[PDB]
Amino acid sequence: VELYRALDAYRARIAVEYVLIRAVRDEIYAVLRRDGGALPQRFACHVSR
Amino acid sequence: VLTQNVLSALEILRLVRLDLRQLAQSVQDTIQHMRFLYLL
Repeated sequence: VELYRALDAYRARIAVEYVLIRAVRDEIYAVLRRDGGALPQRFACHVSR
Repeated sequence: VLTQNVLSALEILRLVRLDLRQLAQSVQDTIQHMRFLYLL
């Protein structure tokens, strides 16, 4: 049981960057749902219709 | 000239049976160890 808990703590250790990545991914999808897919321009680039 | 030898070997074969029981317990213990830990 001690090795099991130590393995779980290790799992929580290495997961720290991936949970942040998923936080950003879910944030992108949540903002995209909230806005309705309307993206405003925030970076300069001449665009064509 | 033989029965004494076969019983004097049985005197160690009892320990052999003990070691068989010990090894079987070890094998079951290892299987339980692996099954508990490594199968998420």
